[PDB]
Amino acid sequence: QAFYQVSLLDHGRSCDDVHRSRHGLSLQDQMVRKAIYGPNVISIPVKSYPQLLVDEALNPYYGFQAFSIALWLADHYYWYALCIFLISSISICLSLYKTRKQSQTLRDMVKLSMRVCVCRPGGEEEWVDSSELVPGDCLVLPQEGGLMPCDAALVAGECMVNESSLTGESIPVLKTALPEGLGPYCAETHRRHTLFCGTLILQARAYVGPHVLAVVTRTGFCTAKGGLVSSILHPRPINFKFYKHSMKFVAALSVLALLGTIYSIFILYRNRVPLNEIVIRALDLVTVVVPPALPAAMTVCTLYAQSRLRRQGIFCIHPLRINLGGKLQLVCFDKTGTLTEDGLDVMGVVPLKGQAFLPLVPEPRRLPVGPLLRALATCHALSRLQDTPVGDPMDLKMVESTGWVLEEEPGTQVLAVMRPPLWEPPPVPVSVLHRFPFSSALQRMSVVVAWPGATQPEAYVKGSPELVAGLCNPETVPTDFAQMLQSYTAAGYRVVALASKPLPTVPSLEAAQQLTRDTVEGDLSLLGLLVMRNLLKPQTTPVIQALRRTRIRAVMVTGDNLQTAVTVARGCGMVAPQEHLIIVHATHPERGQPASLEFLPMESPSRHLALSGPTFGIIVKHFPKLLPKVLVQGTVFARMAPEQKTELVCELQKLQYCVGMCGDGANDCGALKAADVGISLSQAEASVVSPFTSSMASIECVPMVIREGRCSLDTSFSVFKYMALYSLTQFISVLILYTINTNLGDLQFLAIDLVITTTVAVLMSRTGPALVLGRVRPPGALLSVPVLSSLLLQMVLVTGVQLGGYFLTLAQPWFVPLNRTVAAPDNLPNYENTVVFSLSSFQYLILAAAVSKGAPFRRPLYTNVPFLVALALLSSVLVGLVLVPGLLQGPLALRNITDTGFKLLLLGLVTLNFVGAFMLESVLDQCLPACLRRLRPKRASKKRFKQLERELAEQPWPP
Ligand SMILES: Nc1ncnc2c1ncn2[C@@H]1O[C@H](COP(=O)(O)OP(=O)(O)O)[C@@H](O)[C@H]1O
Ligand SMILES: *[C@@H]1O[C@H](CO)[C@@H](O)[C@H](O)[C@H]1NC(C)=O
Ligand code: ALF
Ligand SMILES: [Mg+2]
Repeated sequence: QAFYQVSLLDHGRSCDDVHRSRHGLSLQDQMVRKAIYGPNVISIPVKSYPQLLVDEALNPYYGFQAFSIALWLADHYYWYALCIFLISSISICLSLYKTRKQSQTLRDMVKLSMRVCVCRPGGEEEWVDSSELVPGDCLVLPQEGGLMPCDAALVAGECMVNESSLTGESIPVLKTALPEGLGPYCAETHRRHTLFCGTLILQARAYVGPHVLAVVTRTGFCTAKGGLVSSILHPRPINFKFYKHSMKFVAALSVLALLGTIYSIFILYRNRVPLNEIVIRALDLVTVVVPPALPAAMTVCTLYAQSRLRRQGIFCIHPLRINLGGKLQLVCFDKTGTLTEDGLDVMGVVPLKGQAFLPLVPEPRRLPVGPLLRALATCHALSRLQDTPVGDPMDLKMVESTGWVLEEEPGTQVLAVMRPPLWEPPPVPVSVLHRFPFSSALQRMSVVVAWPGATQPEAYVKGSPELVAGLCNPETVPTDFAQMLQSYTAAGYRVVALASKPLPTVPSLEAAQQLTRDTVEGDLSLLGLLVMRNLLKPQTTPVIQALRRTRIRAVMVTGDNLQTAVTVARGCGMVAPQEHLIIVHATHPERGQPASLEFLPMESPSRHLALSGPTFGIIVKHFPKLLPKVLVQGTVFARMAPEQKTELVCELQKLQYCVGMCGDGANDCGALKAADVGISLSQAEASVVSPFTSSMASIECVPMVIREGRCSLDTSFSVFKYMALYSLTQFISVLILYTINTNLGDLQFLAIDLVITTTVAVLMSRTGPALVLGRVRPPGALLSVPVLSSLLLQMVLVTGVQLGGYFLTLAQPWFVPLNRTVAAPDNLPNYENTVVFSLSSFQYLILAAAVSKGAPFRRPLYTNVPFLVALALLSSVLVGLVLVPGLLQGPLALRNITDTGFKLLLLGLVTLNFVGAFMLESVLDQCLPACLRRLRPKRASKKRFKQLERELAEQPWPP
């Protein structure tokens, strides 16, 4: 009767229900469920070519150009129509290629199919089906190096999986068996028992089970790998798109087009040409005003920039966003693997005798056998790859520091057995009973471990110092724990605290392993603090100094302790030594206490604010009026959960800041997607994780993403402004002829539009970006006073030389007057056509050189090379033709002029116009300040960030 969403069908499923779904029906249920859900295939439509063309041809311009071709054919200027078709043909081919390439990349990612082993309710079938996989299907996963087709909760056993594409996470991720329960929660809601579509399985092992077996949850390409590709198809728009502002500027040109048309009507009525004939002249005037090569030129800008970035390594999707790059005002960054260096030496461990802390051991090897050694060795979730161990750089560096070595493949629920170094001045090899994974939000990991001693099993928890110390029973927790940790965090050593609890369970029993994560991480005794050292990436310190110099503010958003983040921030130059940092702190509103905000300064040898994640939580919920003041003044947001990073992005965006994100981790995945320009620095090739994936592991990417964006925005504005200048230059030329004896050209028009303008337009879009990122932001409105001024003033100079030419031509003593008695197509030679075309031809080229204006955002024009050769070549051909048309006289329909003097006068006028155009654009750059000061002495931006800044300047936060 009424359709129900697949999510709505399977939203309330119990923990038990996922186990109920396991060993699902072989065929009848499969078929009906598969029919209801639909086939498990990516929904990218496949088009041979002509299938695309019909859809592609529906664009409104294409209709107008088709009408124009017919109109020009009716006028019998076949040649101009021959060009007008050909330029549209180039436009459609390039648009087709652009569209085809954009789909092809996405389609190539999702073009994967492989034979799958599927479990029957009383069966275990092998390689039976893949694309037809049942929505609730249970399958046995491959042993090693196996891509997972569907998002499936793991019912039994443990899996090691590479999720690099899905989460931006290169490091191997542990997967564990789901626990059946009366409560219903989704596998995604667990966010760990689920195995995600399109993720490689490094290894798969069942300690107790015969093999690893998983039950499919959300599937059919509409979730995970496809859910994100599906996002890339029909993508989210950008608000207040600059094309609207250009469309307003087109209306200013529309007034000129109407004014021209009425001028023509009066001239034609005065001329007394047939009314039927005058309509064709009016129609030609309107069609000429439309530029044929603009629609192609807009595509070629983007395609060249994608080309420029692909070579730099910054692999891009949604190429429209490259311009958005140009406008970004703040760039958010992450601490570890981006601002700092991935991989960290263990700078020893600190042990505690009783309540008191003992002095730090430089090398973890030289320590007594007991809890801390075992915890340091066993806490990690490292697995053994072919002749090697694979894990998180921190956990890997820790175990190598201990000197204990992981045992290989060769009880029941016993895994990752840890072999001792077997050097003595007890070896007691130790085996893990239960593994708990590490979640960024959760901020800790835990293990249950047993030994041949066969005592009560001991649970070891390695986590963030504050949370672990808080979780520990306050018996062992030292009085000065905070102050002692403050030494290590202030130094800039990433610190993880280890806590041990003796657990009263039966050792080496599978059943005994089953336990509540909270119950294992409940009552705890603080054991020691690890002192990991992460060092700043060499290039980070430079890029941040440039981004601060441009006045694009850099905010730091991190899950690590506030003092370490402050040390990294003070190091990079987020906060310079001259600048002052305030630590906003908040007390929770609860019992008899209301919410309290306390601001305490920090002093080290622009009023920068550093806020812990929890303080920001209280500020957003219980101080909404203050949030604008802190988010426009906050530089080092720290101890932030993955969800909190998205909130900073969203609140900074609602304040009208254009955000950017350059994180390299699973924690940032949310923030990267939400942010305007999102960059994932550790990924290889194109990925769905971020809009602007990089393959360089540095912040050196971020300047390049801005620098190219500003170039693309200036190229878009230059190509638009040159296309307007050409059309008005054509309008003036065709009109000067329309008044004067009702004449035009055919082969001449093909030559100008097809060779002079289309070649220059495509070739002017490959100049490339400026060397250094600049203070001045690229101009963002096409309908601006400088742009409008520049175009209008230049067209006056175009007309001046053009009219001057005609006056000089008529004034020439040898000059023979025209006919003004026969139709424009019939009068194949006209003495005026020769002069007007010959003067105008060169000026069409000159406009591009003046328009280029390559300095703040783009490199000098000469550096282009293919443009510069074409400009010179076409100029040389035109110089050659104007001096001696020879053979080309006949095709050009040129009236041969023997006199050298008038040709030199004509060359002089073009040179004068050229000098004029260059002088006018240089004058325009110099004149802007005087104009701006007089037009507006002072102004206030509607955007909230610029006002809140100005308010804070007038009255600061309480000092
Ligand atoms: N493998 C781990 N097991 C337990 N705790 C960890 C582990 N790695 C990091 N931590 C701690 O938990 C915090 C949360 O990490 P995360 O949010 O991913 O940020 P980051 O890794 O940048 O510090 C870390 O800052 C650190 O204190
Ligand atoms: C110009 O063209 C006309 C055709 O109308 C023809 O008589 C002769 O070639 C020239 N003379 C005049 C009448 O303008
Ligand atoms: F490594 Al982070 F936020 F600093 F993920
Ligand atoms: Mg990270």
